[PDB]
Amino acid sequence: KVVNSRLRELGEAPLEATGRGRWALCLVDGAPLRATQSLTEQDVYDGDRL
Amino acid sequence: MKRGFARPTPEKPPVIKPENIVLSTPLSIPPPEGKPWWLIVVGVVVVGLL
Repeated sequence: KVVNSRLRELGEAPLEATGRGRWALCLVDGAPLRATQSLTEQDVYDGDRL
Repeated sequence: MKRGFARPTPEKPPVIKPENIVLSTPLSIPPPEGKPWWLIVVGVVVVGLL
């Protein structure tokens, strides 16, 4: 929601897709992060990109 | 959150070598000389004799 809100202020179209599925965070190779574990459990630190 | 980092004792840098150098003294020009009169006197006689 905040990303879509920021995009509209920048004049960019919000995130949208079609078909059955869900929205989630992924790595540069497309691998999705774990939905049930903490970012402290995952290998994420300050300055990372997702 | 950030990854921890402990700095060890610094590794040895590549050693610089100073150098004291004294230059070679230049070469000396030869001394001029006066033509040999008791030779040219001979030559002017020979060509006259010819």
